Amino acid sequence: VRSITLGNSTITTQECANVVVGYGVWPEYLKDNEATAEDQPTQPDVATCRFYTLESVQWMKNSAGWWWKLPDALSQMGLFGQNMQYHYLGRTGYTIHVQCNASKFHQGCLLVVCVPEAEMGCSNLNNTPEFAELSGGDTARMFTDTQIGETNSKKVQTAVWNAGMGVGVGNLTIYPHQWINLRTNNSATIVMPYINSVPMDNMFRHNNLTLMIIPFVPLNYSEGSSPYVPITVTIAPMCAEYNGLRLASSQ
Amino acid sequence: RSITLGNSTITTQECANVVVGYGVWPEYLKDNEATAEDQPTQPDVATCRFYTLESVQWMKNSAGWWWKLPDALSQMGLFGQNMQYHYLGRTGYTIHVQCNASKFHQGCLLVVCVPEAEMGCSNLNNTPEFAELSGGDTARMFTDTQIGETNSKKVQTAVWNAGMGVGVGNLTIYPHQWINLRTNNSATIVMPYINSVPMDNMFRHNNLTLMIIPFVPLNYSEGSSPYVPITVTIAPMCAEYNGLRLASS
Amino acid sequence: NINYYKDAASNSANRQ
Amino acid sequence: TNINYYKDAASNSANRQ
Amino acid sequence: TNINYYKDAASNSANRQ
Amino acid sequence: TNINYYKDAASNSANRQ
Amino acid sequence: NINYYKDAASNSANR
Amino acid sequence: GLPVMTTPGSTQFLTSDDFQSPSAMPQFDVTPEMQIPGRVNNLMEIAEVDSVVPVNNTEANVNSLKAYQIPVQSNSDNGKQVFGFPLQPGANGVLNRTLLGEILNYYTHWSGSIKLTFMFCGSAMATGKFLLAYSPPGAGVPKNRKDAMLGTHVIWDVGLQSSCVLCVPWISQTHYRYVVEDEYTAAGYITCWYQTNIVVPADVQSSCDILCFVSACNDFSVRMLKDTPFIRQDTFYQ
Amino acid sequence: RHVKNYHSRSESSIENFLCRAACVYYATYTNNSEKGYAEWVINTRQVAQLRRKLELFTYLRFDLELTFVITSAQQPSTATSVDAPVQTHQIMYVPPGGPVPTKVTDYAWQTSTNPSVFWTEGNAPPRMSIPFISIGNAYSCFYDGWTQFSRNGVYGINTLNNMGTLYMRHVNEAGQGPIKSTVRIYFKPKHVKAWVPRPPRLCQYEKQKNVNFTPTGVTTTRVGITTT
Amino acid sequence: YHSRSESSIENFLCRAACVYYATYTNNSEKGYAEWVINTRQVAQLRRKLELFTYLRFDLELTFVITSAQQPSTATSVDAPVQTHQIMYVPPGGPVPTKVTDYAWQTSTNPSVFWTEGNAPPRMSIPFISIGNAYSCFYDGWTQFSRNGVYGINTLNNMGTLYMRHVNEAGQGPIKSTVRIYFKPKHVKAWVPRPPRLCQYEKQKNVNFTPTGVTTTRVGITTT
Ligand SMILES: CCCCCCCCCCCCCC(=O)O
Repeated sequence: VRSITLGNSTITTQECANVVVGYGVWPEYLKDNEATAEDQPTQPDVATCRFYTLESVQWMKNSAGWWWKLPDALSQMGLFGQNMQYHYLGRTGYTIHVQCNASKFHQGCLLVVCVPEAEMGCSNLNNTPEFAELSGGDTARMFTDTQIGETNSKKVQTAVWNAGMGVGVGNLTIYPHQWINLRTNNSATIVMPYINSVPMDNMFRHNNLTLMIIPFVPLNYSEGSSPYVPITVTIAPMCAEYNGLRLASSQ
Repeated sequence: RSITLGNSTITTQECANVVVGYGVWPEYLKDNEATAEDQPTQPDVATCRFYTLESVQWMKNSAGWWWKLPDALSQMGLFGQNMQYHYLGRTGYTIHVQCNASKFHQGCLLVVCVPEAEMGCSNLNNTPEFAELSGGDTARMFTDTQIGETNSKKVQTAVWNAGMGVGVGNLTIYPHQWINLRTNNSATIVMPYINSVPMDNMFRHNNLTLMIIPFVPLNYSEGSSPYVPITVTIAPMCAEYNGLRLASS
Repeated sequence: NINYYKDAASNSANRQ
Repeated sequence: TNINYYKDAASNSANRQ
Repeated sequence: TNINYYKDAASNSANRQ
Repeated sequence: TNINYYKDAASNSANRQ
Repeated sequence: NINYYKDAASNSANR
Repeated sequence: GLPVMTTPGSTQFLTSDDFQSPSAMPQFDVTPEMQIPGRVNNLMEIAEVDSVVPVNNTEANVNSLKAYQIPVQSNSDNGKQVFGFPLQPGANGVLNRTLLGEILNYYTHWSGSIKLTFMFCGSAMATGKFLLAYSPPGAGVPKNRKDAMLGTHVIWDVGLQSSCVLCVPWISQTHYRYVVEDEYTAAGYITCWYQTNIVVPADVQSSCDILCFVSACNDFSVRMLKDTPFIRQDTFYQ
Repeated sequence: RHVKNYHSRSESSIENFLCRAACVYYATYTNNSEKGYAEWVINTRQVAQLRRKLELFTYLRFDLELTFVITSAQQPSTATSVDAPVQTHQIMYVPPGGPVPTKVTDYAWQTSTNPSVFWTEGNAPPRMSIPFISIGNAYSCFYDGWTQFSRNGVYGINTLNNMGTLYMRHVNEAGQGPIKSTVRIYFKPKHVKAWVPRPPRLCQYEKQKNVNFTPTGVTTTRVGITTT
Repeated sequence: YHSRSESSIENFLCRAACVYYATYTNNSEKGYAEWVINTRQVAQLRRKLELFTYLRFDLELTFVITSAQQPSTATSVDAPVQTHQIMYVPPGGPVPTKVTDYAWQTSTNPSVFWTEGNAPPRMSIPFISIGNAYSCFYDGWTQFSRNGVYGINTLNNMGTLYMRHVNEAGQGPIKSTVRIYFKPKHVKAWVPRPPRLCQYEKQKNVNFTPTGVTTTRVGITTT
């Protein structure tokens, strides 16, 4: 077995389990060459780059999927969130560890993907979804197995087979991803780098990434096998930087 | 000589020429000109040997005969079996037309190998039928008279156009020999693989067409033997097959 | 290659 | 590559560099 | 004294010399 | 000028020198 | 300055 | 006054021309470059990535994740076919909308080998064996496992490994094939058969699912760029 | 068997994929009114094909070749003997914040600073290249964020798109007959760089300013898994 | 001796030749033209190419586009200059169904925009074949069942060519005629075959009506 240690935390991730390192890039700190913000950043290090375990969700035989926006997922988690409120600009990578364990007598398969810039569409084509609909602080917002109607002016068109992005759900594999096949898998680990067109961005106004966990083969199990299979997401900021110190934000 | 390929020997022993296609001796496909990635089958002795088709009779009125070549050896032995079982094939041929008469007979045949002998129809609004274009070991015949247009989906076999809309007297561009009974008893043509692709399917595409057309007809005085047969003997050469699967029909 | 214009945006595509 | 075709300096392009 | 101005060989003149 | 743009000699200018 | 024509009358002014 | 002769094609706007043009914003100081992860240089970099294949295109499953699920079950039979689709990566519905097929529909010609990855998402206690076969064209779709046995095929044991790659080779008369359906550029048929029935213990689910992924191999290329037929417009979206 | 067919993947490079002129938008203006000038806000999302090609990536960076195809047509008229002289047109670029033409004969058309092209009908279409004019280190194709820090206001790529306006007018003077013209804008990315590929658009586009889609099926359907 | 330069295949085939020409009108919504690209609709070029079985070459495409005023009842027609768009649709691409289709955006499909009164537009194209050489004849079928189609139209799949007015002409109707011209460059030919004797009958097959081998005289001594 192996030990992934970030600050006060330490994960146990099989031994042969493959860590998917984003687009081949390991998160690193900003270089003086590509920067413009003239104020010296704050690098919390141990206090920020650590494993925050978000809320777990239940995988049931009909579950369509779950998703989290990342900057707005760790917004309420510790000193990461505090620096997030107090600074105008931020920059972060992540180590995402999605854990699900069943028994030999269970079956199922989840796609765990990291969509950068997951701009989602609305149910009413004449409106954009609302902040609460797109965002759930450590409270996974759920995909749906059905189309939501034109009614409900400000909701996300959560039909899973379009991933709420107007694409084929079967093509999300271009984004860094793993599969949790209960037959042979216990967890998925993805190390995402800073993905953005600008060197630093605000952490409340822009969710640079979006984690999605979508069961492609549904859970099933014989009578007697434990029927409550939870999935627990644990994300860790990596090489976090903040610039532009100021008042906090009511966001 | 005795051009013995496999379990087969022909005795041309004319000590006289063989027409080698377009100056190219059949050879196997190079790794530089190949597309198919799977490893081919090269039966060699089992396939590259002399299959002799059915013989035909040369008559004082005969206009000529033709064979589609892949579909002439299609039913002959392991060549035909590999042909059925593989999606792609590639072969050259050694074609030997044997006809023997006496000093008191006379006549002259043109023996040509036409690559891509795409033939025309009698009804201009249709393409000829598979059975009309192809004859297995049953040589299809050219005609003395124009085929009728009403005969939907039949080959315009009028020999003076060779069924291709050209002048039959200009077929000499294709590799050929003459069997002039006066001085010849056989014709030997070694044809290489002629095609725009490195390999093709052997049932859908007849890359060559053998044609035997008497330009000067058979004649003889009363008493001289009146039954003059022509026997065709073709041997695949450097046969390759790619893409094994179930068999065709 | 020969470029006639002073600004790099004016150049042809980078196909070689 | 910039060659000046005219005998008068006023005919030249701008001093952009 | 003829040069080729285009990046693709299909753009060239005929093979006359 | 010492040039000729065409592959055929008939295309050239007159022999006026 | 290169002249393209065989005749002196074709040249530009003597400046 | 340099003598000049205008040739045919002048004052012509060819969509795919590559001339230099005068800049409208001279001396514009572009923002410097940034090393953004995941730079793409060729669309084959995208086509080489595995993407789930909707093998179960059934009308009712197409609008659900059931499209991507290949059903397999413990049967009393011996060699029941599991699935069969033609090898039309750019035309047939099974693959035309994959990552590979979506890229293919922007080009007219295609050539190369194809990875079909099959992942068994059943119980850890289930076992079985399958025959994944690619039968080149010319014959019919193999009707029995015996018919499929004569072509390029693979025996995939579920027990030892959950993922199994069938690497379809490029066996074609031509160097390329048409992305659009043409019998001349036939491709073949890809079938799956039960080699040994899925054996499961007691108190374990006997019916499981399989996922199929398609990608291109290192020897895959496209040609004759064109517009995709998938995108449609009536008026300028606003 | 061994094979040595080295089919070059040249035409699948991003440069070749995107480096082809594409009609992004076309608008109309007529010789009849005093406000007949035309205007267009520069975006790449009103057109379907080009947009899809670009949306295959999350971040792009490139110069642009602009070619304009300006077409005119005689419009119905009541007087006699419409002897129309050659028509000239002006294409003005008003960067965000510059003065905006309110009439065909506004002072803005002087374009002391604003770039603009004057082109006469019947000649080669006018063409002009323009550098990478973004504020960020790459053009942004998608934006999972808002324009206001309050997580309110605007959500999408329309918080980043600010590329200025493009005005069009007849430079020629009103004549005894009316004339309607149609300008067609063509974009051609040069020297292209792409990052972070993403799944191609499956559902048809609905709005120019957002991802809004109406869910569509995953793929075309067949009658069975064995149907061949 | 002399020189056989002008009898090379390059000089023989490298001369522009009208392969097809069609017309379209400004009025109506079907005022676009279309042509499936084949080399067998015209006789001269077809014969020249058919003197060989397999060919391989690049192409020079030249378009001769001429417009003409059609009848009108208006009191004064002063149609402005006309511009034309020629789009190439490779097999499988979207196809314009109307003069004002989205396909005409030609985001990927190459196309030419040409205004009348200028030099005819010209375009070179490389060797666009799937095989290692163009096929002039095909002694086979399209289906492996030895059925379906027989001939060269199982191979000809080079896409379509569409034509339209870009102008929105209103007052006077205008009919235009585009003439396509092929000139093979950098030619390679193989396997020569007899020149065509019987007149051509169909563009998609060899079908011929038999004719005599040659012109006739009276006697073998006739002179
Ligand atoms: C007179 C020349 C004015 C031309 C100015 C046009 C600038 C627009 C650049 C297009 C940027 C593309 C952004 C995108 O969609 O990714």
